[PDB]
Amino acid sequence: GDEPEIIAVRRGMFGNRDTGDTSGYGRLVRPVALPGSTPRPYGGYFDAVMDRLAEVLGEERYAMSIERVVVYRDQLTIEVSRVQLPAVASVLRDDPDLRFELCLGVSGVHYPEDTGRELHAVYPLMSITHNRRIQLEVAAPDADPHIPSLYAVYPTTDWHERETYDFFGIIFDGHPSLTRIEMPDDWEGHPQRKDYPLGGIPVEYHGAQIPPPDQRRSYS
Amino acid sequence: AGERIVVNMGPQHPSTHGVLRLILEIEGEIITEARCGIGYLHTGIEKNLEYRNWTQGVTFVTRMDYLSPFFNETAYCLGVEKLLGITDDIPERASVIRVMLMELNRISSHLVALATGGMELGAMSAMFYGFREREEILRVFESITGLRMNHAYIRPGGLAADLPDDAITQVRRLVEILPKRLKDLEDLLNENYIWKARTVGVGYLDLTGCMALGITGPILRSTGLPHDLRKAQPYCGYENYEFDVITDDRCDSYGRYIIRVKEMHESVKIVEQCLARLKPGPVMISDKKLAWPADLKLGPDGLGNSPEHIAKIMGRSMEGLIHHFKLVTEGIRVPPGQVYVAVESPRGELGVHMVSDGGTRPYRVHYRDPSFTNLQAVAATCEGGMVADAIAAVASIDPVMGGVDR
Amino acid sequence: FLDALAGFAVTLGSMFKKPITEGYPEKPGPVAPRYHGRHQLNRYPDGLEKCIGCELCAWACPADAIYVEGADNTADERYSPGERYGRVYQINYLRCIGCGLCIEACPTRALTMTTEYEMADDNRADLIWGKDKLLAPLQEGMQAPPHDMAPGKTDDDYYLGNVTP
Amino acid sequence: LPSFLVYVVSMVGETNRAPFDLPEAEGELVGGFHTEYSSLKFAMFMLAEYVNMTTVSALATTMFLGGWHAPFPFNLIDGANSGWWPLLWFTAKVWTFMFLYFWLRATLPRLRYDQFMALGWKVLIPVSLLWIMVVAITRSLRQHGEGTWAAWLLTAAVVVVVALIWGLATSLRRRTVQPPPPQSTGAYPVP
Amino acid sequence: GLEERLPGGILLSTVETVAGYVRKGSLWPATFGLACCAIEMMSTAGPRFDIARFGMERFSATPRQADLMIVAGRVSQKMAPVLRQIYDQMVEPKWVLAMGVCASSGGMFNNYAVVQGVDHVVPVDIYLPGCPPRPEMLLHAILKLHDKIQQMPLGVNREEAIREAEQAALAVPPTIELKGLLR
Amino acid sequence: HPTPLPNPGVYARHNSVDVPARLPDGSESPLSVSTILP
Amino acid sequence: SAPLRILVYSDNPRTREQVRLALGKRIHPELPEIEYVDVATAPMAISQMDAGGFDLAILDGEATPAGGMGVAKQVKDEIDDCPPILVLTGRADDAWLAKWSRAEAAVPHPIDPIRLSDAVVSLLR
Ligand SMILES: CC(C)=CCC/C(C)=C\CC/C(C)=C/CC/C(C)=C\CC/C(C)=C/CC/C(C)=C/CC/C(C)=C/CC/C(C)=C/CC/C(C)=C/CC1=C(C)C(=O)c2ccccc2C1=O
Ligand code: SF4
Ligand code: SF4
Ligand code: SF4
Repeated sequence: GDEPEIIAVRRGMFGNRDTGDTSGYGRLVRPVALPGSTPRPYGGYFDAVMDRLAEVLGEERYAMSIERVVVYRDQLTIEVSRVQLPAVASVLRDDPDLRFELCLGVSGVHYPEDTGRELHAVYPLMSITHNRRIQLEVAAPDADPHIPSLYAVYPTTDWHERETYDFFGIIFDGHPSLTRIEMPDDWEGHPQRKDYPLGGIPVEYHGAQIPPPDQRRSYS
Repeated sequence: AGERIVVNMGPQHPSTHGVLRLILEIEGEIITEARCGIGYLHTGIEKNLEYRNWTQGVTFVTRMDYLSPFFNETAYCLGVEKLLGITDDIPERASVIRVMLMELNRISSHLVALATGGMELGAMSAMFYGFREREEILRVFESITGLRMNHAYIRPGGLAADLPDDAITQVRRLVEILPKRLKDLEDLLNENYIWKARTVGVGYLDLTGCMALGITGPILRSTGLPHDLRKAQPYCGYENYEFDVITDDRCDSYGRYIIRVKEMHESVKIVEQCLARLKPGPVMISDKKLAWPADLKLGPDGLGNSPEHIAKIMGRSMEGLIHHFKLVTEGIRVPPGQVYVAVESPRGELGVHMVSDGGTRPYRVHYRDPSFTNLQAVAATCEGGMVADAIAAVASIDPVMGGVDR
Repeated sequence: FLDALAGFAVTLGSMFKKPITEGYPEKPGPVAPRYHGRHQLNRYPDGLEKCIGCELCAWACPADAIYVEGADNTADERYSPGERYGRVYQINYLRCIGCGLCIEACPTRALTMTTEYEMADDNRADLIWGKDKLLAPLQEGMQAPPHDMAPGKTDDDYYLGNVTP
Repeated sequence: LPSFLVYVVSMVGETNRAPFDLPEAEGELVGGFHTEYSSLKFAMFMLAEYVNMTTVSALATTMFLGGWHAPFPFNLIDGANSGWWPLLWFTAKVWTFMFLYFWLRATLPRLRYDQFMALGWKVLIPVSLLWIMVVAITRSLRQHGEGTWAAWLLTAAVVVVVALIWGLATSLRRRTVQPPPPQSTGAYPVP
Repeated sequence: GLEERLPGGILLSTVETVAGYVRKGSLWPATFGLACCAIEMMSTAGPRFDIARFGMERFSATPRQADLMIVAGRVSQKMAPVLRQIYDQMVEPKWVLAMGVCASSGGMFNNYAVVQGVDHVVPVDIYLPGCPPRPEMLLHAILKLHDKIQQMPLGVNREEAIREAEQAALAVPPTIELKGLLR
Repeated sequence: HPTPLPNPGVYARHNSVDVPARLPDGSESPLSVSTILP
Repeated sequence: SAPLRILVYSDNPRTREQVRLALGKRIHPELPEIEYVDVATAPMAISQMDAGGFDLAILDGEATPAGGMGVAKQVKDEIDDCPPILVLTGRADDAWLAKWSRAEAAVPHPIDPIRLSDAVVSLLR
């Protein structure tokens, strides 16, 4: 790692997702990289949090567990390597200096262009005792969408691992019962995946109809 | 074992808000196991957001957790602004109005919670008095925004429009009357023997339970922990307001109800402070590259873009016309990145994970709605008690299912 | 000790206060001046339609509740100042969410939102309001929309507000 | 008066009316017993409820409010208690009781039926039984010329009961409890 | 019922008019509500307005006593079976008011999760725009439903009305063919 | 401790409490349906 | 043989025309002749179903005042020995509801003549 994480490659001026309306403007190639690894002097209490996490975790264990550290908009994200998630979560919750007792949930986000890391689970953690907060990010490939479930560490992640599963298919291995919570159990597909179509219908008008927004042209 | 029924509180039930499905194993009439069934109000708002621009998904987010529209809007707009790095550029008047509207909305949401809880617990007139107060609050909201619910008034970088000239007077009248009229509602419930017997000691949940389930809002603060995202992790300039975090130590339904009742008065105090600090000025960022170009004004033909703005864009300013056209059609472009922004909605920490891929549409917008997490406490606060106690416990959780399902 | 009975004193008291209900429909209550009522297509003082059919209102609609089709203002039949006018304009009020983004989108103020709200039908199609149902009534001094622009006036004059009946 | 109060509480209980309203309990059991009933079967259940309200209000009027006798402002009027006026007075008293029903419904939430049974057995029944004794002893003493003693006992008795019931309302229903112990969930630090 | 066996003379006409007057009044809504439209329905019941003036304050907790089903909010896929069950568990005559854009056509939520109008699963009698419709709009739609209920036929008149309505409906073109002035 | 147990599965044609929920592997989750139910 | 009677329900006359075009007088020469009863309103469709004598009902899930899926559920709950029901769905995601309606088959819009014919043959066979 240590390089910028490109989630999508945007080519052509004006955010055209296809050939483009005006000729000659489609040759730009701008990769869409999320913020990369932050230089070590993190801001505010992030430095203390990371130093404590690296002290509690062995240097080898820390290097194996923490895949990346990002400080964006004065918010700390820790790209935690899959598999090692339960260990670092336990350390964060239990370590007196960290004491991130309040896990606010799990959010799924799909990056279909992020090879080997399509599905990200975001764990916003807050320490009331220290009035701190951080986010963990766990990436998983579309091929093996498995993440260690934090049910033992953060029971609140229950239903969240379910919602995130229901909407993305992340399997959260070890969850007591990873059953669809929003969509019906007979439902096919995971709606919030980018490949899942919006599933709208045309809007009816006198003599015309407007297709759903996902079918019509857009610029990003 | 074979002597206990299993019943559906079901979506269609007066206390289940029409879409919540409590599945209760009752041994006689004691709840033995309490499964929670969700998704009957799933709406695809989170996915449908992805096909609309910024300043447009506002109209979507205001409709999840529809009892706290301004809170959803404020969380969304704070996320967008933080992604833009604009949070420090928002006009002071816009932030003050945001705080004022969030606190009035807190009063309104608590009023709905008290109304529906009293109705569920038989307090018939509680619903009517709570909605009588909420009617004045919604009159103010309608005058400010032109809508009674699902307002899209708070926009990325400020507000949709400035306050009408009469708005300040109406809000001052609210500050004057809300305590007196809330006195009527408190008299019906606060010290009522039946109300206390019906809620005191019911739906108990210790601080350990709140942490384990990640509960927040009045449920958590009924445990005595003064956790409030307004004091801890301040936003929208809440740090400039003198108010006390309401917290109780009963850890039960009545404690949560009292917390809401006192939060109404704290919100009244914060609104008085907002009026004191409200000063004339812009309500949208000065950066024309991001500022919402619309300038709504009233006339004999109704509400529409002000004739001065029409003159500027269609008559003299080519740059103005281009900016209006683009900011209205495609909208702003938000630099790529992730941001988790949290506010203290009436029901707890309303969090928003917002991911932008550099485009004109939100790449991903997830609401950690406090009701979704709080409903995980139904098993703790219902198992062991009677179904009558389960009703009170669920009402105390005050779940708005729009936020639950989204 | 009487505090526990305070609620009684409330209700009984209210039983002697005048009910606060608005008298709708006989005496409808006062809506906010800024309320987001039915969209309305407005005209210039001379009767020309303001809508140039730019589709910005439809563009900004989150619910795809507006359908607009522009057409040329040929000299034989002119409906709005300038080159374009919206000849087809439909609002699907079963998709409208009253957000008001459309009016904020309009560059001509051709679209406003009135305070009128009474609207409902037993038929889905009947709630797709066309241009005829949305156009503001032809006021005094106005003329039929298919007529030439005011003498010695141009589109810029209309937008600058320098036109009269 | 103690008999009147116990009877009134039992009236509201008998008619399945708020704040008892238990069998229906709309907010709890949807429709309660009359769920699965529609049309005139439900109509007849509600008719029976209202006729019971009227019957028991009229019984209260008969037993405690002097039945059809004219009230004091009209009692002095000649012929008020004779002719068809007694019908007017009886209807007025019955409708005051109906107003009490409606007022209770508007003001009070509904009890849990366990709480209602606790009210019946720990308060109503003991109070009524103590009152039955007190009244018997009082009347026996008065019949034997004891006089003052009765006037004392009665008052003392009520003075005790209103206190003892107050205890059940305030002392037995203690409003304090100890804090809970922490567990594996790593609780935060309380204020 | 025997009221549907009555001969089509003045007797049937008077039974129809009295039944319509009786049913337009006392039109108990079902205690049912999905989303913010439910909040506006409660506000309509609230003091500022008064649904009660129209004899409609008794929100029947059970569908058996309910006469009108104000959908009052968005209907998700998983909820449509429940809403249909509630509709079927009401006893005729029944009416469905699609309150709000979500209930009537899916509104802004044109996606997989929303049914795109409750008429997909239950016969809708009145569509009510708004998001949410303000309480006056709900009362307007309710009065429109009252007018519809008043003119509701019975018996042989009901059969003739059904046949005539069918004949009229078979001829109307679809909305997609009303190309008036479309280029 | 088993945070509120998974709700009974909701299927087209079946949403009663007796219906087990579907695990990702397609198997019925035992915890979804109360043990007493057949 | 007995002309198989098919009920075609749709507020849209063009959907009825397409359904009748996919299924001719005979779906196949081996099958009996087909007679079509067109119904535009749900009350008429329900009354026709109550009258009975139908071998198949094609119900448009997109019907305006009363959707085809709702009518399918109603008829399978209200008519004893009701004929097989075929539902036309306006979108792919409606499939779940099509399953809920207990319709024997579901054909998405736009109506593919061949897919509709094959489904009808399967239901009548
Ligand atoms: C046989 C014969 C004909 C004889 C001849 C004589 C003759 C004619 C008859 C004799 C007399 C008889 C028998 C007459 C018949 C009538 C009769 C017996 C009685 C019926 C009438 C009656 C009982 C009247 C009084 C009833 C009464 C007190 C009604 C008031 C009820 C109230 C207060 C209703 C308001 C409820 C309300 C606020 C409704 C909203 C419901 C909602 C919104 C549901 C959904 C929902 C909910 C539930 C939330 O709380 C919620 C909270 C937060 C977010 C979302 C939601 C949400 O989605
Ligand atoms: S109504 Fe306004 S925004 Fe819409 S096409 Fe006409 S001028 Fe353009
Ligand atoms: S109010 Fe909003 S949803 Fe309705 S037509 Fe205007 S822009 Fe579209
Ligand atoms: S129509 Fe609007 S107010 Fe009603 S449920 Fe849908 S989004 Fe909510």
